[PDB]
This record gives sequence, structure tokens and C-alpha cells, in this order.
Amino acid sequence: AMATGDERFYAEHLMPTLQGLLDPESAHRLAVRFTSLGLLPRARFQDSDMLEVRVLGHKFRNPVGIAAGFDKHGEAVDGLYKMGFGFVEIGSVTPKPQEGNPRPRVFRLPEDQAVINRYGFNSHGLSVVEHRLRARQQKQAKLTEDGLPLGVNLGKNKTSVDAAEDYAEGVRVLGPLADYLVVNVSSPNTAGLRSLQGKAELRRLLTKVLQERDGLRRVHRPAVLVKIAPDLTSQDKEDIASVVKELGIDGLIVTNTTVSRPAGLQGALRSETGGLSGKPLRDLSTQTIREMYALTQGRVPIIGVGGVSSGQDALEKIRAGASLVQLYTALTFWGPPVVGKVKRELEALLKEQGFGGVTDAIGADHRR
Ligand SMILES: CCn1c(CO)nn(-c2cc3c(cc2F)C(=O)[C@@H](c2ccccc2C)CN3C(C)C)c1=O
Ligand SMILES: Cc1cc2nc3c(=O)[nH]c(=O)nc-3n(C[C@H](O)[C@H](O)[C@H](O)COP(=O)(O)O)c2cc1C
Ligand SMILES: CCCCCCCCCCCC[N+](C)(C)[O-]
Ligand SMILES: O=C(O)c1cc(=O)[nH]c(=O)[nH]1
Ligand SMILES: [Cl-]
Ligand SMILES: [Cl-]
Repeated sequence: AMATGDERFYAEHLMPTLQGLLDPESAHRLAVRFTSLGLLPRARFQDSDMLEVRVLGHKFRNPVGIAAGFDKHGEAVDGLYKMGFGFVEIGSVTPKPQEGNPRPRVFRLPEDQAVINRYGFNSHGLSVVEHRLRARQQKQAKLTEDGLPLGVNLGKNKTSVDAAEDYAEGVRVLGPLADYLVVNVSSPNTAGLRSLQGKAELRRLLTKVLQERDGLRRVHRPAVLVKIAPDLTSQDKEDIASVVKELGIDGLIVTNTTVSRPAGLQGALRSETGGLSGKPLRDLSTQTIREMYALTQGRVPIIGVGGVSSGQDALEKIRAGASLVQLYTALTFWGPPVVGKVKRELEALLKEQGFGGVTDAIGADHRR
């Protein structure tokens, strides 16, 4: 097809050539700019009814989203929908602006189809992002009604003395502009942050977040999800599941990047500090989805993320318990045509495996 034409040219020629000329962070910035301007190949893929999912109080035209980190500051939302994503997540956004870690802080591992990053929550801050989303608020209301929801991922400032207050501020400022919020407690690149996944600290934090969310007017009241690491102990996972059910958290995003370094990585930069993403994370993420689905009795929507680059990858996460999936790292290797690729392959596999649509496949492995 013309679809598989672009896919091949991008993956085999354009992307490796451009990536060889650019610093990884320059590549990131350039990608956000081009996306923001809508300077994109044609997304010829027409979303099928088979791909629609109803979860988190919304219709999703397709189950493939852009993960947090690509558009940290909400600059490229419309362009990301033009790429064919069924939903967009922006952030992480911190309350105050902050620079993040010194450069270089992003590393390519092409032999592993992986990235390592240590951005450290570089953010324009809540006020900037609020004004950016306000400028297109009604455009987004129509997008959401048309099955293209918006998520906002909230972080905390490096120097904050009260983490829960940083998240509360995010709920109050960006909650009214979001379909869902994410309490990101799983960056590997902010000191002490992942300790907020622990039981006592998590219950107190999430209680505060949910109280702030519940105080928003109805049409401005988002779902609240918790994004977790792939590096949790069994105890940590059980505790999260317990808290989520007790408080009525609306969903989970599973997973962030890993601080592990799986045996077999080949890239020269494998021992850089930071979170590892892409292919080496894939199965660690899938198995975290599987465990969290079981621990929550299939009653808590999961957005599955980590190492998705194909329809098989997406379907493995769906069958393990994800209602929706995200990707980021694949885009850095394949470019924009990867979105249509994943969707096309996923549709084909659903038909081959006897599923009437995505919904029927959610958690299917648990019923074998
Ligand atoms: C992890 C940081 N990081 C890295 C380095 O690790 N790369 N990277 C991306 C670069 C990208 C893209 C997507 C990316 F995620 C595109 O989709 C590319 C693109 C092609 C044609 C038209 C329109 C677009 C937007 C352009 N490129 C580069 C060649 C500039 C990115 O965020
Ligand atoms: C450069 C980079 C920056 C990221 N920044 C964030 C972030 O600000 N917030 C967050 O929740 N996740 C962040 N992530 C994690 C992704 O959202 C995702 O959970 C992870 O990369 C696994 O998906 P992937 O293998 O498809 O990239 C970032 C990932 C990368 C590669
Ligand atoms: C930073 C990426 C550089 C490559 C950009 C490729 C943009 C191609 C999309 C332009 C729109 C398509 N058109 C009308 C020319 O066929
Ligand atoms: O800003 C970052 O360093 C970052 C945040 C996050 O949640 N995950 C990640 O891999 N990087
Ligand atoms: Cl508002
Ligand atoms: Cl590390």
C-alpha cells in the first residue's frame, strides 16, 4: 500500500538518516515543532468501529495514544491527533517552571530499539500550560465529544517541600481542562518521587488529590489515574492495588520507564543514568499490567505502555488487561507512520483471534 510505502521509507531511510544528523534532544524539539505545525505524512488509516473503546467516562475512537514525555508542555496536541492517535497525554507538568537536568539528558540505544532519558521534569509550569490549553479549550471539547480525549500528567517540582500540595495545585489548575489526570509517582529522575508509591504516603496523597478533583464543577471534573513504575516489588504492587480500590481511583497507567538494565542491552550508552524505554521494557511492562489487572479483579481500567511498536505488542497488553495503550519510543525510530501501522496490525489480529473488537480482548488472557 501507500501506507506500507511511507512506513518503509520512514523506518528504513528517513528516520535513521535524520536521527544520525541530530542530537537526541534537538530531534525531540524538532519533532514537537513539526508536529505542532501539522507537517506530517498522510495518516491514511480510517479508524474502524472495531477499535472504539468506552472507558474512563469517554469514547476513544482508537486505543492507541501518545504517552507522556513527548509533548511535556501541551504544544503539539492537535498535531498528535492528526498523526492518528486516539488520545493524547501531555506532561508531566510541574507547578512552577523548572529547567530539569543538565544536557545531555537523552540517549539513543538504536541496537536495542531503546532510549534512556533523565530529563528531570523540564516543564514550562502549570500557568503556561493552562493558558495554552485554554486557547483551544472548546476545540478540545469537540474533539473529546468526537472520541479524541485529552489526558494531563502532573508532576512535582524538584525543590517542593510538600509533594501532595504540588499534585493538588495541578488538579486545581489543569483538572478543568483535562479528560483525565495522571498522578505521576513513577519518574525515575526526581529524588524521592517513587517513594510516593508506598502504601501510607500513597493513601494520604491520593485522598488529597481526589478531594481536590471532587471539588471541581461537573463538566470540569476529570478521571484520576496513577502511573506506576515497572520496578515495584510484589509488596508495592499489592499495596497500590489495595489503595486504588479503597479510594476508588479511576485507573492505572502501567508503566513508566525502568531503572533496571536488562541483561543483553548492546548500546554503548546502556550504563547512562535514567529511565529505559522501548523494546527492552516491553515484556516487563506487559507483565506489570497482567499483575495489576489480577490484583484489581479486572475492575480498574489500565492504560498499558512500554515498548509498543506493533499490533502484536498492543494486543499482548490488551489481552493482559489494558483497555488502552500508549507509545512513545517507537515513534523515535519509525516516525509518524508507526501509528497507522500499529492500528492496522491490531485490527487484523483482533479479526484473526476471533474478537469482535478491542473491548472483547481486554483481559482475555485471564479467562484462558
Ligand atoms: C526521546 C527523544 N526523541 C528522539 C531521540 O531519542 N527522537 N524523537 C522523535 C524525533 C522525531 C519524531 C518523533 C520523535 F519522537 C518524528 O515523528 C519525526 C517526524 C518525521 C516526519 C514528519 C514529522 C515528524 C514529527 C521527526 N523526528 C526526528 C527525526 C526529528 C524524540 O522525541
Ligand atoms: C524522553 C522521555 C520522556 C518522558 N517523560 C515522561 C513524563 O514527563 N511523564 C511520564 O509520566 N512519563 C514520561 N515518560 C515515560 C513514557 O510516558 C512511557 O511511560 C515510557 O517511555 C514507556 O513507553 P515507550 O516504551 O513506548 O516509550 C518519558 C519517556 C521518554 C522516552
Ligand atoms: C523533522 C522531520 C523532517 C521531515 C518532514 C516531512 C514532512 C512531510 C509532510 C508534508 C505534508 C505532505 N505533502 C503535502 C507534502 O504531501
Ligand atoms: O522528566 C523525566 O525525566 C521523566 C519523567 C518520567 O515520568 N519518566 C521518564 O522516563 N522521564
Ligand atoms: Cl475552566
Ligand atoms: Cl539509573
